[PDB]
Amino acid sequence: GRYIGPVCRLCRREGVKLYLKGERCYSPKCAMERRPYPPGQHGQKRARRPSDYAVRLREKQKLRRIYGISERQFRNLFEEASKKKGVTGSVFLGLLESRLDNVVYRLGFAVSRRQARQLVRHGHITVNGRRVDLPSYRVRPGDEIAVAEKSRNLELIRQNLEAMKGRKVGPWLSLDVEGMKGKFLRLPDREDLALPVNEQLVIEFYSR
Amino acid sequence: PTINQLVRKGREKVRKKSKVPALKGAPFRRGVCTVVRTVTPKKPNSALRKVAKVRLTSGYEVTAYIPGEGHNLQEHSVVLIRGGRVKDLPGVRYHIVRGVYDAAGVKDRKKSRSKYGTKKPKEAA
Amino acid sequence: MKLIWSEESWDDYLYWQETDKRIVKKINELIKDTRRTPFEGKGKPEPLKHNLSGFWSRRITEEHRLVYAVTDDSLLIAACRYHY
Amino acid sequence: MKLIWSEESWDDYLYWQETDKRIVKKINELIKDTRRTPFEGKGKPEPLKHNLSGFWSRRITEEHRLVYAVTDDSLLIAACRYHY
Amino acid sequence: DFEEKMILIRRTARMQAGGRRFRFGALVVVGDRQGRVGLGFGKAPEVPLAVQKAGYYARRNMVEVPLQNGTIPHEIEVEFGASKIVLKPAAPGTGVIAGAVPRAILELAGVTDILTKELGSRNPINIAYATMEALRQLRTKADVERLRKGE
RNA sequence: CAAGGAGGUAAAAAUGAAUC
RNA sequence: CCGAGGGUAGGGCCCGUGACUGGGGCGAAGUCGUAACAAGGUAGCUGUACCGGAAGGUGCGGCUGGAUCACCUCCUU
RNA sequence: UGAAACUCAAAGGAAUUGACGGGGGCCCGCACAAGCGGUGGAGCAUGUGGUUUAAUUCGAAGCAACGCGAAGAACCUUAC
RNA sequence: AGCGCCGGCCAACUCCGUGCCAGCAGCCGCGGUAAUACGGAGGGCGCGAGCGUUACCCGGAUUCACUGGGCGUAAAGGGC
Ligand code: SF4
Ligand SMILES: [Mg+2]
Ligand SMILES: [Mg+2]
Ligand SMILES: [Mg+2]
Ligand SMILES: [Mg+2]
Ligand SMILES: [Mg+2]
Ligand SMILES: [Mg+2]
Ligand SMILES: [Mg+2]
Ligand SMILES: [Mg+2]
Ligand SMILES: [Mg+2]
Ligand SMILES: [Mg+2]
Ligand SMILES: [Mg+2]
Ligand SMILES: [Mg+2]
Ligand SMILES: [Mg+2]
Ligand SMILES: [Mg+2]
Ligand SMILES: [Mg+2]
Ligand SMILES: [Mg+2]
Ligand SMILES: [Mg+2]
Ligand SMILES: [Mg+2]
Ligand SMILES: [Mg+2]
Ligand SMILES: [Mg+2]
Ligand SMILES: [Mg+2]
Ligand SMILES: [Mg+2]
Ligand SMILES: [Mg+2]
Ligand SMILES: [Mg+2]
Ligand SMILES: [Mg+2]
Ligand SMILES: [Mg+2]
Ligand SMILES: [Mg+2]
Ligand SMILES: [Mg+2]
Ligand SMILES: [Mg+2]
Ligand SMILES: [Mg+2]
Ligand SMILES: [Mg+2]
Repeated sequence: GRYIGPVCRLCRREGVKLYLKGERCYSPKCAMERRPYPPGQHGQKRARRPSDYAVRLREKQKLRRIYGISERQFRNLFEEASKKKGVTGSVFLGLLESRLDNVVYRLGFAVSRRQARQLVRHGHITVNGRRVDLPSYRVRPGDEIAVAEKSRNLELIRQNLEAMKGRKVGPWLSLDVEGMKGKFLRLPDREDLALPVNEQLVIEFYSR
Repeated sequence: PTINQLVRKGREKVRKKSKVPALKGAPFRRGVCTVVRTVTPKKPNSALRKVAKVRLTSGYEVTAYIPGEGHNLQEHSVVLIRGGRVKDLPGVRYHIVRGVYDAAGVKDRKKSRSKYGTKKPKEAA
Repeated sequence: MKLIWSEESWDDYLYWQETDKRIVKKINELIKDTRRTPFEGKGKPEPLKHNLSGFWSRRITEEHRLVYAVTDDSLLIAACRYHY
Repeated sequence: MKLIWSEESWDDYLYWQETDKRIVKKINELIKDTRRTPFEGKGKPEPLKHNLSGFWSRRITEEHRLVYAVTDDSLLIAACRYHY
Repeated sequence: DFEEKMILIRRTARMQAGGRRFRFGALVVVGDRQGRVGLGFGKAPEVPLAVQKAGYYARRNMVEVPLQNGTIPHEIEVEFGASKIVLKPAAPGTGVIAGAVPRAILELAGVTDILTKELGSRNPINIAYATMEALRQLRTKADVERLRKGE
């Protein structure tokens, strides 16, 4: 399946923290506030100037490791975004943000995308009345993302909704903390999200 | 050239030539060894490269290379001709894949064992 | 096949035994391969010309050359030390 | 003169070389003595008879024998290891 | 203020009685990603001396880049000796599709998206000079109508 | 004052050593 | 009558194979000589012809992909 | 008219810096020539190659190694 | 949870073994004592229910040039 293992090593190889754990990332033990140098035995060595292919590869791997996805689905979403009307970068970022586990993470039902993927896969997420245990469901505008009725109590989810109570959600989303539901208003614009990735390097990387 | 020249004579295609005739359009060919020995390499190199003349199912009798460290190949061993040439060996344009009918894999190898056909060792884990 | 050791060749080899063992290991293998295939094999053998005409040179090290000659029954070792 | 080693004799010289260091040094002491004086020297020079006539023996140890034949231009070492 | 990027660092040679005598060459491109780019080629017996002299020459020889929101206005084909480069405008959102030298040149000039191709000889010095001459020959609708007005 | 248009030229002295 | 095929004789094209034989290529340096590259020690190359262990030599003609860079002979101070 | 098998990892064009010429022009150095005194011949000293020898410890190898490391080997030195 | 790679193209580096051997290899090429290029280890990179290899087709190849090449000396003006 997806990448299972050391995560701070991925956060450390890219040299930019990208929030893959949640509470640990906001904590002072973020592993980059202690050791902000790439992994391996040769991490503290001389920084050799990377080539043009290295920059685009690091860039692509950073964006792919942000959402925790495999190269199969990532390139498939890129191929669907390139052969579609509009700017190929913003539609790629919008198709990536329309993934169900990503919107569940944005709504605050989980503190991490892997946690949100586990919550979707376990049927704790309900989309428009019926539950959806697919972490790759492309959420369309107007869908009501909620929590199932058997999964209402859940000691974990109550602390997550209580911690999300106060934080505002993005402009393309709505949130009813007391109602345990949310709505996908529209597709996120390029200015709405401020990911630490230059999408142009990603598009010119795949165009071999 | 002029257009009338192009209408009269046209353009010739490229009609490329296969470098692996013995395979006869097959990815692999079974073959029986007949001579197994060691040969000396070409111009800027010295070694003892282990080759084997193979009489294979297409009626052809061609040399092949034996990669890895050591082998169990004799005058009547049935092997499989992979293809691909060895630069420093003349007349050797083929390879013998290991882990096959009688070409056992290389023992004790642990890094690149998909090549050379070595099973996964289990230090019981 | 009968190994013929010259006055100089025997001394050169003798000096290495009390000096460097690896060189001996290399010469022994070259001699082992030479009796099997006198003109092709290890040390990239090539026929020598006008100064040592009728002789063959097998590299021990990038500077040490094992100079030898072949007969139907014997192998004469001219030298195993220095450059020819 | 020169050194001539038989295929069995060379294997015995090498077998000792990879097995016992004391023996090879002793072997070298004998051969050197031969060259200066072939019928004189260490090893109790004693000649063989009947079918081994023309071959002289010296004893490296109580068991092993260095059998040799001397010529004006060469020395012929037959063995330097008494096979069981 | 000006981004200085090196692309070609080569080692030449000069024969003299005794052996080879080296001298280094450096090809750098300077830009600001706002429509101003320069190219330089320096020769010095040491690498940083070569890059410093090349950057000093690159700041001297510059040219305007009439960008049109994300790219060049029209297409152009410029042959510099045996090297030929073809520039083409692209829609917003494709990326810099170029080789080693043109991506480094048009990237510092401010081009977001472009469609190029290296033809003929692929010498990085001549491809660079061809790219600079091709960017120099770029004209906009205001310029073309300024030449075709009559006065 | 300068040079062109033309014209007859050494020899008997050969080879290269094997870490590209 | 035609007719599948069978048989007889004579051809045409292609493939494998053959004592022996001709050159080609590889095996970093076997023998013989010095042809070409510096006027390469007789400028070189070439078509042809003859000859010679061999590169090649010579005859006839041709070419610049060579030579007027100094005395000393034919015509000018 | 006009291929193929096989083989090679290149074959090439122009131009640059060098090196070389039994190419040229200009010009130096006991380089030649002019003129002395020598070595190679003899005896001996010293060093080296070779061979001998238990060991003859090692290095230096055209010019630019060879009375050179020794501006000082009877045992010391000294490494055989 | 497995597979390929970690000289350059090509993202990814140290130690030990080895010593023009054993071996790598698509090209340039690496190995005749410290081998980031062989074998192993640690570590890293790329993918992941797969990862590599082989064969074939297209691409790169504007090296059959309609788009889109050339013929003084590089292959190429036919002797007229
Ligand atoms: S704590 Fe979060 S941000 Fe920090 S290294 Fe780990 S995953 Fe990255
Ligand atoms: Mg669900
Ligand atoms: Mg080699
Ligand atoms: Mg042109
Ligand atoms: Mg002569
Ligand atoms: Mg000769
Ligand atoms: Mg009939
Ligand atoms: Mg000549
Ligand atoms: Mg000549
Ligand atoms: Mg003549
Ligand atoms: Mg003629
Ligand atoms: Mg004649
Ligand atoms: Mg003539
Ligand atoms: Mg003519
Ligand atoms: Mg004089
Ligand atoms: Mg005298
Ligand atoms: Mg010494
Ligand atoms: Mg790979
Ligand atoms: Mg790299
Ligand atoms: Mg490998
Ligand atoms: Mg070692
Ligand atoms: Mg090592
Ligand atoms: Mg490799
Ligand atoms: Mg390795
Ligand atoms: Mg799958
Ligand atoms: Mg094409
Ligand atoms: Mg055309
Ligand atoms: Mg062409
Ligand atoms: Mg020509
Ligand atoms: Mg031509
Ligand atoms: Mg004509
Ligand atoms: Mg004609």
